[PDB]
Amino acid sequence: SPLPWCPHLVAVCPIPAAGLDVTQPCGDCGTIQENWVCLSCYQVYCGRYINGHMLQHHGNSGHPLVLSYIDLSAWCYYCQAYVHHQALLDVKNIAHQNKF
Ligand SMILES: Cn1c(=O)c(CCC(=O)O)nc2ccccc21
Ligand SMILES: [Zn+2]
Ligand SMILES: [Zn+2]
Ligand SMILES: [Zn+2]
Repeated sequence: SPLPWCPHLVAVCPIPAAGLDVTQPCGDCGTIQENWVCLSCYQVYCGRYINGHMLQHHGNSGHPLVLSYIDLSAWCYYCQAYVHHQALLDVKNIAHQNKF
């Protein structure tokens, strides 16, 4: 199971009214693969197995929690774990509707 809570959920920000585009490419390298969206600032960057731009974004912003456009899991870089909570249901659901 993911963690049912983490102390960084307070940094999850409201979903843009434009919604989410789960096919949006990495904002740095343009890859279509393994992208995540930041749940603070809603920038999209690639995963560790591509070019690691979301990890870079975490390092230079401190933003904690990111949502996968592959499986709609949410990862906290500080807690080094997946997290699921009601504060994440709306954003997951918007991504699920856009994806599927
Ligand atoms: C298991 N795991 C993850 O799922 C993620 C997702 C986010 C990313 O790819 O940037 N990052 C990790 C970063 C270090 C260690 C483990 C990690
Ligand atoms: Zn990238
Ligand atoms: Zn961010
Ligand atoms: Zn956390």
